[PDB]
Amino acid sequence: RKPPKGMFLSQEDVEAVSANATAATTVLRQLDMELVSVKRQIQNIKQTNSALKEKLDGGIEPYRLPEVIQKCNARWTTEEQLLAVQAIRKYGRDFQAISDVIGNKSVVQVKNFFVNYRRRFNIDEVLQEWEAE
Amino acid sequence: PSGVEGAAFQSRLPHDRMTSQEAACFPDIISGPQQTQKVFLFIRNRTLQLWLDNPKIQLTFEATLQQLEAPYNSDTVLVHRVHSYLERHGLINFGIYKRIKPLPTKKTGKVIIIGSGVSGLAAARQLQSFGMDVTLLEARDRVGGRVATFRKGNYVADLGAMVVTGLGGNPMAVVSKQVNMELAKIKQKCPLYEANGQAVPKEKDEMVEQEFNRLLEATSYLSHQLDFNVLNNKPVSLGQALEVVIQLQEKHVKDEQIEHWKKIVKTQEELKELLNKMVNLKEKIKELHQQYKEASEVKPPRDITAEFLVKSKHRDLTALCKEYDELAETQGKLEEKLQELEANPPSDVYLSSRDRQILDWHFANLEFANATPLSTLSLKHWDQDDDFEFTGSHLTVRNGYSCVPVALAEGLDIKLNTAVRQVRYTASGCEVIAVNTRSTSQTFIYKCDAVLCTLPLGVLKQQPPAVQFVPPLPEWKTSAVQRMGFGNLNKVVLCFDRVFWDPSVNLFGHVGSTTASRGELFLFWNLYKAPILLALVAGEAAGIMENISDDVIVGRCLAILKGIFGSSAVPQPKETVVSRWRADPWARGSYSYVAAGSSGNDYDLMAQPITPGPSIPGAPQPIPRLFFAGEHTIRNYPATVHGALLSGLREAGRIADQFLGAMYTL
Ligand SMILES: [C]C1=C([C])[C]=C2C(=[C]1)N([C][C]([O])[C]([O])[C]([O])[C]OP([O])(=O)OP([O])(=O)O[C][C]1O[C](N3[C]=NC4=C3N=[C]N=C4[N])[C]([O])[C]1[O])C1=NC(=O)[N]C(=O)C1=N2C(=O)[C][C]C1=[C][C]=C([N]C(=O)[C]2[C][C][C]N2C(=O)O[C]C2=[C][C]=[C][C]=[C]2)[C]=[C]1
Repeated sequence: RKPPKGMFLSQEDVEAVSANATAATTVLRQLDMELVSVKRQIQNIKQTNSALKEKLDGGIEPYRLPEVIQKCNARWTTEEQLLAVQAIRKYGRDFQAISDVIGNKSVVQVKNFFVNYRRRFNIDEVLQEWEAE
Repeated sequence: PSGVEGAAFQSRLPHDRMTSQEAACFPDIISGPQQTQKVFLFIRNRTLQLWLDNPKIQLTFEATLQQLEAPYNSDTVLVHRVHSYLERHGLINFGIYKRIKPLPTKKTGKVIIIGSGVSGLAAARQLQSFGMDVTLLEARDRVGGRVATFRKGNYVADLGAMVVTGLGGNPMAVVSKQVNMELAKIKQKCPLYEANGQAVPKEKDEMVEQEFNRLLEATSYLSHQLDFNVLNNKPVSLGQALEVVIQLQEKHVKDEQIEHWKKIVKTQEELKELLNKMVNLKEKIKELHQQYKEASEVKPPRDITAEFLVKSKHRDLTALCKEYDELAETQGKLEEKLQELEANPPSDVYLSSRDRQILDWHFANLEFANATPLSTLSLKHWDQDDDFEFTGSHLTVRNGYSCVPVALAEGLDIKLNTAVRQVRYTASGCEVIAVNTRSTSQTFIYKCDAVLCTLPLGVLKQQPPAVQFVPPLPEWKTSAVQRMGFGNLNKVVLCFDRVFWDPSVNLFGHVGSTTASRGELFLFWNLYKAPILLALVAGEAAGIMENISDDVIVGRCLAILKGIFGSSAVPQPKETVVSRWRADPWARGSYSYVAAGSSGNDYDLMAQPITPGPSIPGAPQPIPRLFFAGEHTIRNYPATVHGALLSGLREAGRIADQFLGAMYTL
């Protein structure tokens, strides 16, 4: 009912090697060659990838910046508000960034902020401007 | 099995059912009630048993009856009917037994039997046993035909049949009892030595063998499951199928390698894309850093938009740093996964060159067994007779198989050196025309009621005819003759002053360097009391080797063995014999096989006797006159000694039924 284990004999394959005297070798050569093409093609990318690796050398570690720890304080300095608005203008809704930039506000606070001062900072206007880019 | 059922089995019959043959003789019974069937069977079985239990003496109806018990001793005709069936058809009181009722005083009918093979011999005894008048005619100066056993000094070696394939249900079993043939089991262990002369590591050995077996079933699979039995209008040989299967296995290997490396590139490519992304990030990061550096130049205390720059720029830069640290993460995995894939290449090849060659030996072996190139074997039918395999280990005849024919021949009218040339059969009877082998011109004519032909298929196949049929055989007969295959296989015999090989081991192989020469001296046997080494030439080699001096042939022989056992060890052989059966005029080969495009049914056609037309037109249909037996006539036991013998028993019964009438079928 089924080929012995790890013997592969397929209707399709069988017809295929059968079709002419040399068909057998034709198909084996196609693959022999075809495989070689992949092999070579690998080595390109290997080389290509290797070169990219060189460029990337040295990591980014020189360009890292010390982390800053910010206690997520309750109050807004006017400074803090001023940063926020600007943040909005640069950052749309990405409240995470915005909290990140202001550095000591909860992400809630920001949305917290957003509605809260929406009136007097014409945040609509700002937003729309930030939108227009 | 054991007991009566053992006897059925040992007689190649189902213990619990009646055979087609029994049906023909006891049509009353088998259309009858089951109960009676059961009785019949037991009687038959019992009767078998008693013969089997002692086969050195005739088993008579009286004796048979004597030992039966009622209910069964109840019906004496049934017993007698059965006992006679068994007797006529050679199921009992066959071979060499002590006759209790000495021979019928005057004989009835006369039969001429062509060939003193085992087929002939067995029929002849059977017939004579039935009171017919029988003469045998043999071209050769000896009996036994293809049971040819060489004797010289205490050297003994069969050039012919050599092996008894199992005693379970084999007639030769009885004959063994009936004759002292010394039987020797054949220890299975056979070790192979590459052309270098180096043994083959147990590892490879088993690996390859198993592939071989693996490969065979495969063929079977194409044959039945994909019905791959015709290609381009012509039937498929087992050889083609093996090639196809092998190719396919090779294809698969390539196929899988491709897929593996393909998995790599894709992974390697996927990484490439990652790097780019990574390189740019570094680009942006680098630059962003500048900008932060610059903006942070503007020393506080600063207006807010300027404070903003620093902060925002700072955030953006850590963002990207985060983003990139991730990629460096990903990249690590990819690098490592590529690292594993180069670890686990799928298999490099289907078979090493060395690998192919051990495999070839296995194929030579198959070729030895079938006595033909697998190119010629029928894919669909080459093993058709596989079901009727005997049981028990194989054996050889330590004293030379010839003892059997010889034994059989004792008591019989045999004319040696008589070569049949023409067989004429007509309604009134037949005349057979023969010559003396020694001087062709001196001529004999034999007249008889029937001729039994045991000429080898090889001989039958000869063009132009070695034997002429008058009238010619019907096309149905002759086509079967063309279609069936007659193989070839040859032995070389080496006799030595001393054993220089392992006595523990019966046989060992040599592995040929070429596929074309897998046949050549591929296997060696030590079976005899003397120091004799026997070497097969099989496959396509057999045919070819036949055109080569014994000395050369022996050359290669010694070579091979020196290599295997070291050059100082291998003495020149005292006595050497080489065979060449396809050459032999009275054989023209070794044994039949199922050629591609034939089938078992051809075997049946060969056994069908021939009925001459009427002498005067519009006279009624005759009796048949010309009968065939021999190894190539028995579809379930072709190509063997037991097969021939069985065929012979068969035809004797058929003939006796015909010329003596069978008084047991009412
Ligand atoms: C040749 C040969 C050799 C070399 C070897 C062998 C053989 C062969 N075989 C076979 C036998 O031999 C035969 O068959 C017989 O013998 C037959 O006989 P017959 O038929 O009877 O015939 P012949 O003999 O020929 O006779 C005839 C006569 O005739 C005459 N002539 C001719 N012409 C003429 C005449 N006359 C007159 N006139 C004219 N014209 C002649 O002369 C003669 O005489 C074998 N067998 C056996 O059994 N065994 C053996 O062993 C042998 N061999 C071997 O080694 C091989 C074989 C074989 C094969 C196979 C087998 N098996 C089978 O088949 C099978 C089935 C199922 C199962 N199986 C099995 O199992 O097996 C496998 C095997 C293989 C191998 C081994 C082991 C196992 C068996 C066997």
